[PDB]
Amino acid sequence: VGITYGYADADSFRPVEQAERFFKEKLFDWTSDKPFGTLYVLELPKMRNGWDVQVSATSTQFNGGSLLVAMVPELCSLKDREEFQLSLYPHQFINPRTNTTAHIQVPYLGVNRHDQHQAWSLVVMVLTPLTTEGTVEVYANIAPTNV
Amino acid sequence: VGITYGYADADSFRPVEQAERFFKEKLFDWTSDKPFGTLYVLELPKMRNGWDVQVSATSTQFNGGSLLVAMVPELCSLKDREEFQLSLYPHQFINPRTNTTAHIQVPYLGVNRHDQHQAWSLVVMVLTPLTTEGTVEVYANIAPTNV
Amino acid sequence: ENNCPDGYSCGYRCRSGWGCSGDECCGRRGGGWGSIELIACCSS
Amino acid sequence: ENNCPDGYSCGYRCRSGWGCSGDECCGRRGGGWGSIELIACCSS
Amino acid sequence: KRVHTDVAFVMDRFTHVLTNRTAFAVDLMDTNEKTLVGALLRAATYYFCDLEIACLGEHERVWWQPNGAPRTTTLRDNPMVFSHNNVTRFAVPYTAPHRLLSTRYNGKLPSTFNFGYVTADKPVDVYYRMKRAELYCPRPLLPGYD
Amino acid sequence: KRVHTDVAFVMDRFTHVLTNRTAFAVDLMDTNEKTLVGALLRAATYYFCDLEIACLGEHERVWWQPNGAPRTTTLRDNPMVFSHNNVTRFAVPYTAPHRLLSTRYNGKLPSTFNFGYVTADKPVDVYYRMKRAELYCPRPLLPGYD
Amino acid sequence: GIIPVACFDGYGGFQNTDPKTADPIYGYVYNPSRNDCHGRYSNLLDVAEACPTFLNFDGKPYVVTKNNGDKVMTCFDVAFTHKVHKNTFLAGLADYYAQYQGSLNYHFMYTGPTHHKAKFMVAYIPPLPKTPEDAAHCYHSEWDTGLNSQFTFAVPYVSASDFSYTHTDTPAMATTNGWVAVFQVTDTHSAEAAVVVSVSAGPDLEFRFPVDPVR
Amino acid sequence: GIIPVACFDGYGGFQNTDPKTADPIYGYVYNPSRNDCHGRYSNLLDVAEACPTFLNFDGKPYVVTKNNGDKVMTCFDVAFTHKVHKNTFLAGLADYYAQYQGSLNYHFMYTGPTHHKAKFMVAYIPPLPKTPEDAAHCYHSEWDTGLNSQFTFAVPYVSASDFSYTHTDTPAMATTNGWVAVFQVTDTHSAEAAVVVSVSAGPDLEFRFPVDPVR
Repeated sequence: VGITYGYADADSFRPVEQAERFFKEKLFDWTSDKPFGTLYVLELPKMRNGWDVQVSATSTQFNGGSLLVAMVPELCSLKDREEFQLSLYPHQFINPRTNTTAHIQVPYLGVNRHDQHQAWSLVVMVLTPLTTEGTVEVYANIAPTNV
Repeated sequence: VGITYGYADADSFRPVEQAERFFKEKLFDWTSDKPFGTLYVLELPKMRNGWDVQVSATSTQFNGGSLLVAMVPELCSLKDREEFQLSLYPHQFINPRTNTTAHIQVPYLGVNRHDQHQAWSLVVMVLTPLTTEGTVEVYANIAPTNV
Repeated sequence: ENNCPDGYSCGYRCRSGWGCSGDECCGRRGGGWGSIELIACCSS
Repeated sequence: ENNCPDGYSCGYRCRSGWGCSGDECCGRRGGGWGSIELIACCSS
Repeated sequence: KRVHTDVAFVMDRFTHVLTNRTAFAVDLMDTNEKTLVGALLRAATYYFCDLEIACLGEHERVWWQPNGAPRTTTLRDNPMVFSHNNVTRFAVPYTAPHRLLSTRYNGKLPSTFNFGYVTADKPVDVYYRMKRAELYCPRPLLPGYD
Repeated sequence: KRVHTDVAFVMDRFTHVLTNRTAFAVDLMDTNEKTLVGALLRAATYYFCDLEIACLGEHERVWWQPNGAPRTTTLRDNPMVFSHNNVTRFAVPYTAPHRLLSTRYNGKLPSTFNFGYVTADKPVDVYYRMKRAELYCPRPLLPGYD
Repeated sequence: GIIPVACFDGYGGFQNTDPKTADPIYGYVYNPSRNDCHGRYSNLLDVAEACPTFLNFDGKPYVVTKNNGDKVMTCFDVAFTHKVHKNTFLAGLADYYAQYQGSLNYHFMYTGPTHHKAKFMVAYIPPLPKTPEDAAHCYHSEWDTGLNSQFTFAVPYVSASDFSYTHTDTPAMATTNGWVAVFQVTDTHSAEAAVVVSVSAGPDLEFRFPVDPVR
Repeated sequence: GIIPVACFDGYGGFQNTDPKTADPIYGYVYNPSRNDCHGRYSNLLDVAEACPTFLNFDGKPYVVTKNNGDKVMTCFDVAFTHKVHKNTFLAGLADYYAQYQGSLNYHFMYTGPTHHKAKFMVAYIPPLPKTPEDAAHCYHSEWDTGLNSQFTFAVPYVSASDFSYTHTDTPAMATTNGWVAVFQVTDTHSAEAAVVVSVSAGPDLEFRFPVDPVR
């Protein structure tokens, strides 16, 4: 639980940016009928800017499951066995019993210093099917930083 | 006469291990009917451990002979003329008039640092036929060290 | 003793948007490659 | 004079299992290749 | 200390990329996706290197044009290397206009992601070598064979 | 001071090991048991060296795979050396997982006791050279000829 | 005034891994800089240590608790060629290297309801009995899902040889690499849960001898 | 800007004993260590000096005392090609070397009953009479089997040339290498005994010019 800064600079954290705009959107209905690997990919944007996404879910003490929320840079496609290595990307876990809310911030990334071109894609995967003992909804809050 | 430390380290003797278990077994009846070259090979064991064997014989002042007791590492086979160079290995001589008892200690030896594989084999050769003026028996005491 | 949750260590400079006077945050490497996670400030 | 039997010389550190206070034993290079033989302690 | 997993060590190898070609772009994605160099290159989003091109085969000379130069059938006074013992090895600088090259692109890769163009007198077999290779943003890597 | 009977001096020689083979393991027990290098090696229980391989014959190039690599009919981008004047000399580093190799084994020697695998374009004559040999636990040595 | 040399036979052929450099064409190029770029990694295994990747339990990364009395949720080898590790980044990285040595870290995450607390023990069985009492004399560790729903289980390297072979063929061999297994000590199971398992390279793991598999 | 050279004719051929090294393939390998290993020998003759090996007296290493009056037990040459030395480590090591020079140490061990004490003299007869009186003017020594049943008889190098030939053909030549013989001074023989004889290289022995025997 906390705030994840993907591809962070080691020197910059030795002992600035901020979110300018805001947005909200529902992604999918988290239900037990979706097994592992139920990907939901959202390209960003839906100016040399870094993104800041706060994916949240509505879960109670009787809800169980796990979502993997990551930001893949230039996700053209995902192969059959590639999902298992998604943790290679700036990612977080949403668990109803641990944090039930994700927050990832990534810098500008590209071949050039100015972008047009979906550089980043927010990917949400259902790592484990939803378990209960009454529906769970996922809402994504996306805000550009340092435009 | 004494205790032989085969393949000893020169630095270690410049100015630890000990026997954990114990065992005894009769090997053969030392008799005059066996000429030179009557080999008796005993594989060890019959864990990264060094061995400590005390081969002894029952000889009196009227008994004469000689046994070559050695520990050949990885003795697959012994050729026809290979017996004469058996002294190239950690060995001791059993003479009824000199010591009538052998004691050899060897360290762990192998390609790897952990063993399964008969790394060491106790070989007893009748260097000279037994002479008298009433039977001689050979008993081997084997004890692993630093298991 | 350091006042950080389990698995969190100090010595990480707080990034903009945390309001920590000492500029020491309970940093934690994880979440990908090169990712650094901050959860709160560090108090000594 | 050194108190060792014939062919035995001091200057060999006693290995474990002899209980020599001076840590000097009547060593004797023999018995194979690299073999070192100890028979007793060394007294001066 | 681990040495054989260093990127600058692994990528510093001549990999066979294409066989029996006379004129070709020097797109580093021409490498086989199952070889060591190609697989570890495709496991990164971005990269940068100075290349070495080796042409093996019966050929007299090889012309190389930097990235952005116009494509023409006949090359005159362009960088030209004569073959010695039917081998032509030469180091190509990073001529792309971009700061870094990318294996993937969420737009097929545009034509600007190459190290130039190469023409040969006769068809040759080509080997690529990444000198001082730098990789960025690691991507999933999967076992090529089972 | 004795020099010509030093282990690091005697074993530092090219010994003919096998003739007219295109693909062969680099086991050091292929040496002739009567040669100087092949007989003193068998007079040791264990050893360690950085082998040098020389191939003589009409071959374009030769390959070499490190110990443990899978055996395949075709080799792509594996360590490859082209022949110069019909000679291919290349230094093979010690590759076996074990700390020391052994001439004997009380358990035939298992396949892990080799310096790799070598495949040639055409059959060649092979010579082994033990660089920085280190023998252990000397074994009986007998006159090869009377 | 001429240096006498001698062109030796054997050297001079085109080696694909030679240390020698070539002659540049445009020798006076100066690319600006790449210092302030993000995500650079100069070592492959450094990526594998900080990026745990999930396991393949019959197409899924999690393990379902069983109501029947067996006390063994999973029993998988520690071999990179095993089908369990098939999808991991380490196995993908191990396919291109002949040999390896070092330790592995296995990460376990519990994704069940917060009300249900379960206690799990992870046992390593060096090269085999499948009981906690026999695993007591072996390497083992126990973690309760009431303090941290995240457990790391370092697997020591106990292979006989100094280095092991990345490529091998052992389906369920008793001496494969140590048979990591997960035991649930609580027989009072309430309902179905899940345990996500992922593996990351240890701080001392080291691959060697890069190999191109042409199998 | 080009260094002028000249490829000489005669050099550059493949020599099987050339000092030059080759170009490594994997030049960044580092094998851990072999310092704490046992039994390493860096010199072959050092092994031969510390490891005496028995002689071949018609298939046996010992000598049977004769009741008849001859005062001679054995009379063997000091040649490595002689059938007596055939089974020794020195002869096996001498087969691969063209020349040698130095001294030999002959070890004699008495393996009879403790009650029976006998006195033996060992004589070296340089290149020949077989009597102790004639051996008095020659090199000889005497040891009694009542103090130490282990005798060392150093054989000096008295060959005409600085180095001798390891390979030769002299069955019982009067000038082979010195005709080491063993004499028993006590004619009061009691019963049958044995004398184990072995040879080890002297501290000054030195082989040279390694060769491959293809005889």
